[PDB]
Amino acid sequence: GYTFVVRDENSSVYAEVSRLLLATGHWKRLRRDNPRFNLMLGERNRLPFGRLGHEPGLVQLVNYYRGADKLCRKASLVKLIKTSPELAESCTWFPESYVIYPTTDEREFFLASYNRKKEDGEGNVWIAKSSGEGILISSEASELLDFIDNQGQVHVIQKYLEHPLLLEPGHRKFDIRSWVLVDHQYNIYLYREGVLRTASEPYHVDNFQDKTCHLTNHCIQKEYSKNYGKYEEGNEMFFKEFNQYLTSALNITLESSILLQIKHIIRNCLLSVEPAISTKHLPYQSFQLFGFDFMVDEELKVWLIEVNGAPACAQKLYAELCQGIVDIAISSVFPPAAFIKLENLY
Amino acid sequence: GYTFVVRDENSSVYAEVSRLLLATGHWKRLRRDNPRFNLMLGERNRLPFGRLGHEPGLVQLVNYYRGADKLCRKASLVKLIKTSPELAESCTWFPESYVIYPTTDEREFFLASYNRKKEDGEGNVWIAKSLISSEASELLDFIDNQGQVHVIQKYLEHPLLLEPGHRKFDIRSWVLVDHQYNIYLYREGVLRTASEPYHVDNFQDNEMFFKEFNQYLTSALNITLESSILLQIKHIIRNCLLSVEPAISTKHLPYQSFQLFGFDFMVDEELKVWLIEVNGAPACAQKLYAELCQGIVDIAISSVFPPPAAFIKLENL
Amino acid sequence: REIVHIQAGQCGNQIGAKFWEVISDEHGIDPTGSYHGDSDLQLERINVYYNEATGNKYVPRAILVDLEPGTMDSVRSGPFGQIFRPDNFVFGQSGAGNNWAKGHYTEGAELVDSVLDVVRKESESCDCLQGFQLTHSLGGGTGSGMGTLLISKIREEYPDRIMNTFSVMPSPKVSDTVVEPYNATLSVHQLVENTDETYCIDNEALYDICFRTLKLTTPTYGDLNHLVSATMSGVTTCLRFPGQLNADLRKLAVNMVPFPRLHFFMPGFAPLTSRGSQYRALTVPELTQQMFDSKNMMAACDPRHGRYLTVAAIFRGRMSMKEVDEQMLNVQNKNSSYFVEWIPNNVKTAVCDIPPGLKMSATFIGNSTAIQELFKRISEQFTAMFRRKAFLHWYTGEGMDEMEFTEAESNMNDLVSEYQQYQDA
Amino acid sequence: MRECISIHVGQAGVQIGNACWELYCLEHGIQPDGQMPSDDSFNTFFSETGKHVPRAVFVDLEPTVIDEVRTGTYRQLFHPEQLITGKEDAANNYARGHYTIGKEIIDLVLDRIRKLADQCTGLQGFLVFHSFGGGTGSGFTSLLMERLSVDYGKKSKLEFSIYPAPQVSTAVVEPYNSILTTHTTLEHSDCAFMVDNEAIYDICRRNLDIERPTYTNLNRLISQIVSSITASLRFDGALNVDLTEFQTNLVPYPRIHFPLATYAPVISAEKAYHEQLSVAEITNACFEPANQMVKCDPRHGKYMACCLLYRGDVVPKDVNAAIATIKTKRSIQFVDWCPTGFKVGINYQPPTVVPGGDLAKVQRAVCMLSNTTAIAEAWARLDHKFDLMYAKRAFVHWYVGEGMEEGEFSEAREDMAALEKDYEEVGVDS
Ligand SMILES: Nc1nc2c(ncn2[C@@H]2O[C@H](COP(=O)(O)OP(=O)(O)OP(=O)(O)O)[C@@H](O)[C@H]2O)c(=O)[nH]1
Ligand SMILES: Nc1ncnc2c1ncn2[C@@H]1O[C@H](COP(=O)(O)OP(=O)(O)CP(=O)(O)O)[C@@H](O)[C@H]1O
Ligand SMILES: Nc1ncnc2c1ncn2[C@@H]1O[C@H](COP(=O)(O)OP(=O)(O)CP(=O)(O)O)[C@@H](O)[C@H]1O
Ligand SMILES: Nc1nc2c(ncn2[C@@H]2O[C@H](COP(=O)(O)OP(=O)(O)O)[C@@H](O)[C@H]2O)c(=O)[nH]1
Ligand SMILES: [Mg+2]
Ligand SMILES: [Mg+2]
Ligand SMILES: [Mg+2]
Repeated sequence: GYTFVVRDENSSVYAEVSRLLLATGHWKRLRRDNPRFNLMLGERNRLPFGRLGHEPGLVQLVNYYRGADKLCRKASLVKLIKTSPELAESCTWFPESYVIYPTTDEREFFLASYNRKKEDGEGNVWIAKSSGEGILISSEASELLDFIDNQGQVHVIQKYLEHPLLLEPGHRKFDIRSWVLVDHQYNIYLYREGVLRTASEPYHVDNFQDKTCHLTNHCIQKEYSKNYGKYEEGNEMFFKEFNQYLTSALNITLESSILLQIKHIIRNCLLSVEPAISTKHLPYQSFQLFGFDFMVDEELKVWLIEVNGAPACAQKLYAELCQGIVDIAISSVFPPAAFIKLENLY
Repeated sequence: GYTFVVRDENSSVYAEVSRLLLATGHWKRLRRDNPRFNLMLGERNRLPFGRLGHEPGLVQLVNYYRGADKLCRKASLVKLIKTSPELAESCTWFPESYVIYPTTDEREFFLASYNRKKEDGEGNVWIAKSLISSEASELLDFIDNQGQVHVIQKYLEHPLLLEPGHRKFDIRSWVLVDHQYNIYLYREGVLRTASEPYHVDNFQDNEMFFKEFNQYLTSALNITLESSILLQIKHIIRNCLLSVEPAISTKHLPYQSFQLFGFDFMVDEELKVWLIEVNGAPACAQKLYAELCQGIVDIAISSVFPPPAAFIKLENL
Repeated sequence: REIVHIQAGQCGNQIGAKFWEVISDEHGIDPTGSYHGDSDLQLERINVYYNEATGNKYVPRAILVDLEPGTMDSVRSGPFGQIFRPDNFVFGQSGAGNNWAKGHYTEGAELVDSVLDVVRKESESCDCLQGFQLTHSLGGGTGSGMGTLLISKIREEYPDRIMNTFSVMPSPKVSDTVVEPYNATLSVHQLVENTDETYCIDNEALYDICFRTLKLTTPTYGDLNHLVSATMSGVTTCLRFPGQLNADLRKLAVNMVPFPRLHFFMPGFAPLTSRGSQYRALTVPELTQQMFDSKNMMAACDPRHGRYLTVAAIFRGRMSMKEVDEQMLNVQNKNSSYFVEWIPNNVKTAVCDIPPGLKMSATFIGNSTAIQELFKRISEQFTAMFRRKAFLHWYTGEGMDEMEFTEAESNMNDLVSEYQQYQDA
Repeated sequence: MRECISIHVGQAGVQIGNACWELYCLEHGIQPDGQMPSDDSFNTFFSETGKHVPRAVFVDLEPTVIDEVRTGTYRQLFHPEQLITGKEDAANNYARGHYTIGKEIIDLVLDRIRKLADQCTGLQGFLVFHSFGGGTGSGFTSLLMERLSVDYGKKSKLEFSIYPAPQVSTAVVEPYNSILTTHTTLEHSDCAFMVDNEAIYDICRRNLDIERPTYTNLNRLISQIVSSITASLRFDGALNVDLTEFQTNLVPYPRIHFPLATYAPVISAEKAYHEQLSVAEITNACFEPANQMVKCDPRHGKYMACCLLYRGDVVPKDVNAAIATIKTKRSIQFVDWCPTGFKVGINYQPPTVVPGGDLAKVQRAVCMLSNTTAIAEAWARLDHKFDLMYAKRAFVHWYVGEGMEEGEFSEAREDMAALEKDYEEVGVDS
């Protein structure tokens, strides 16, 4: 006889999780703000972590890890990669990024790196993004910095991946989204199914104003791409179609060419923040579903772009992903092959 | 003025360094146990680090970093790779190794990994060092019939073979870490090559320089030494020395340290560099002694005691 | 059928004091020793643990021993401190410094005869003494060294009686000194020879329960003692209330101990309460699944890593006996591999109407071969130090010889190999 | 009821003793006249009359230094019989302190000590304060320790030994006196806390911004560390752990009885800034070489024991979290034969500072006692200086002239060589 609260109605993932908990006897949905719960499906911002686990009779579990924002925010992820001992010297899968503040700034270091590639004749395209809206792709540091100063928000100048892996037919850009569930005991689980947020326009290296070929954001493609849904429904390619394209056109499997790097990046990222977010020494337990965003270059190298704390699932994967959250993260604490447990070699 | 002591006559590198200091006219060599020195070219084992920097007014510098053997001894390097937070999850360049004690002790973990490889039909050749075999029962018995602690490393069955000859080789790089911890990779490396063709069954079995090796790479694979091997080497050196940096740094110590390291690498057929071992007291190649020893005098000694382009300073991004 | 209770050392007196507070409440005895209970089914077997004094007062048949007055002064001042017979407080002034040799050979030998005089006095006033129960830790010096010394002397004077102990095993997670593996190994050697039944209360298990299960991050000795006193209450229910199963120490030993040396029991309890916890009353199926779960064991051993030789389950409170039998039969049918097939009907079940406290609870007592994991942990720690003769000077300085350590280490290794032999049968 | 008698030998022992007792009085609310208005655990160190009198004995072979105690602010604190003086000092000569002049005053000292022992219902042992370098501190102390082992067989004997530092050294033969006293006292001391004057000197210059520290500066900082170590004996609580319980963990082998002490925080009274200093901050400072009482590198030495003694506003939760962070981030390597665990003790009584002192008053403080093989560096430095002079027999005639033989020199040096080897062996893996 377990009880749960829902403090985020906008979360599509946990709305399905709530329905899965109901219609299976064991769970009763308590009113919002009712503190006598077992599971809390909390809000995205300002979650009351301090009030959790202070009833010495019931076991409390929350769908978020306190402090995950030091990995899921654009500027804090850049800070983590460059300053964590586990990542600062070993990270070869994160594009060269610098935190910029408009009118802890790394503005001077960006200009030094921009001038170094310029003098050597190296690729100098950079992308600026706020912590799809307010994104500028340019090969001019003067143009990029001025863009930041206009908006009143912290931006991050990341090195633009000028040579991405282009899907054929169409010759189009894409990004990979992977769903990772970390349970109460910090066991990292990669959901078997991923999604490719593809572009429906052919990719070209010259015109950066054409956002339909340069930005693979789902909202950018539905609102501006004239060929939206031309190659695949809702510009979303799944791992079966992507593995078939890879094994055919490039003669290599998705598991070896891309998924091994993905699994390595996920484990390195979550374990760098593990000591700062572990609920071992806290009165309550935590679990979180993450959305890892990757970009593959033409040499088949995976690059981490962003990490999402509150991700949204693909329509067909909602049933399996939400059932996996119920079984692995909820039923492990409160008991009545689709998730790979990511582990170290030794 | 500047005075120095030589407590290792067997060191060929520092014998040449001693000659170079004496040639300047700025350096005078004192007796072995004279404690009023400026520079100490200490001994390989049991160096008296506790006595250093305590004589008042004297600036003392030693040719070794206290610790560093944690990166150089085979078992401690295996321990460091598997336990350091900076290396445990990120290390993809060190062959799968298990420290095996003969008389702590990862014997049960080695057998679990060996059984995983024979069940899946994967390559199961391992090398035990203080024997190359694919059996593990005769590998374990070899260790127990010796009073030493061995390490069972995964044998690289598909190495990059030099043509002509179809022969195995390993790369040795010289790294000088001065006081203030600046890592310098010596421009010239050496390839300790084999003069016999490679066999994948016979378990019973010469210095090429970087110009000849660079020329073999294009035309042979159309790729240069850099972007395929030299970037990997530089990354490995940076990661290794910085994992032990907080444990060996002399910034809060009364004396200063510097050390010349010998990094040993092995390149596989996919052009991937693998770290095999690090040497605390390495030996140089005959033609590179003059340039390497002059670099040690200029970068590490003359920076502390004051009277080009051959050492690349390794930095991140 | 009287039991003479003895508590020795800091731990022994702290857990012992709690045990008396707990059962005194259950039996309707107040701190003054007067009975004010709402049932007489509290006085039916009250004589098993209490003596009857002048003004209808019930006095615990307890002997409080320690080489330091500190802990015993704390007891005398606590809630039920006035319940004990003042003459039964036997204490020295120079403690034991967490040294087994001091408690067993030097400091303890000077105080032991006066303790035996009190034991003898309590025994002479027994219509039919069943035996003794000692509470103590094995990691300290008084409870560990002097406690096993007392056991040896008592056995000499009462060889035909049952010697039962509640022995708290040491753990690095809840440690007082680095010499605990020495003290524990030396005591286990004594226990293997001179006790009929020992309840292994592991501080490692009590810690992991408080930390991982109760989520009491930073647990205190008071937290560990909450679990202990609750388990001690459960395992002694069959001796304190009218019943048919394991109603005395000898029948318990006959049912639970198939091999003389294999008498170390793994207690279990459900529900796992936390001092001042919240609302529900656990259904019989829930009580059964928990008490058999590794997470409810008072010894840090995984029962799935061995087999049960014998098991004794006790349910307390008003519940369906039919449901208890169904649930007890189900746990065995669902895990029949973890119960030795060569001991038919090795799981016995008892039910007591009087609950602890709680509305209903379940206590588990298991003689599992997995208990070797506890002795292996200690043996590993002991060997790591003994190999290099670390800290031996504190022991050899008291008269002990290295040979004594080699024998204790060997006897405990034999105990482990014996438990393994029956696990492979 | 476990009393502790303190014995302060020679100038260093006396002057350090003055600082400790001044601090203990402030900590226990005891006035310079012995009166204690607040009026037990503090009775381990003080006897009662309503005058609270230290269970201490001050010994020096010369009267100037103790005469300052006899006429100073705390003159009333001590009983005249507790302050013992000779006429002629040991002239920085171990042989004069142990033999020539020591023989003349030893019996009187043992009698004054016996008078304190007779007032004890359960004497726990002695705390002996002395320098390694002085003739009395080295010579007389070892004679005293030898006699105490005879007259009090079992009883524990702890030391606070002032290790020589050139910045404040007064004699070229201090290395000789150090080896001689260490050798003679080794079997008779159960635990010894070395205080390197160079380490205390450098902390005063760095953390307190003192250009040229004086003995008063050094001694007040030393008294804080000594106070932290003895706090468990003078106070009691649920989280307070007794020093002898730490001593069981601190001394694995009889000869390896020299724990390294590290203290935090050491903040200037004017440059305090008002910062509070978390439990995590001070615990981390315990692993900074700049805060150790002896100059050595614990990063390159194996631990055999680690004890944390907290003093002010400290709760276990914070301590455990701080220890967890320190692990998997620091060069804390234990020997394979010792559990890699930290023994913690907390005294809720906050640290006290002397009014008008160089130290700022803090809300919380910690002293770490660790038995690390890194302390053997201190022996190596001393033994090397001994070797330099002894090779030429320099100054040896001063010792031989007082009845000593060259044999005692080599016997003491051989024992030190064995001690350095014992620290080497205990670090080797099994
Ligand atoms: N920290 C500290 N060190 C001191 C003090 N007085 C002396 N020393 C040190 O102790 C050593 C000298 O020993 P002293 O205590 O002066 O000598 P003594 O025991 O009186 O012996 P004699 O004068 O030879 O009879 C040197 O290393 C001094 O730096 C003091 O008050 N504090
Ligand atoms: N360094 C880089 N190289 C190449 N393409 C990049 C890039 N950084 C971003 N992009 C492109 O821009 C898109 C949006 O990137 P960004 O990291 O801003 O997205 P997001 O999902 O975190 C949220 P937002 O809507 O705020 O942009 C990516 O999906 C990718 O197509
Ligand atoms: N895993 C491996 N794969 C291939 N060759 C290897 C190997 N390990 C060692 N070798 C070869 O065997 C030689 C043995 O050299 P040595 O005994 O000095 O130590 P090493 O560099 O092999 C140390 P480690 O134990 O770290 O592998 C190497 O120089 C190399 O040529
Ligand atoms: N559960 C429990 N363990 C204790 C308690 N006090 C001490 N211990 C444990 O007992 C051992 C120390 O023995 P102790 O009883 O303190 O000492 P003694 O006076 O020499 O018997 C260590 O293993 C401690 O962890 C207590 O009250 N409860
Ligand atoms: Mg006890
Ligand atoms: Mg005990
Ligand atoms: Mg003097």
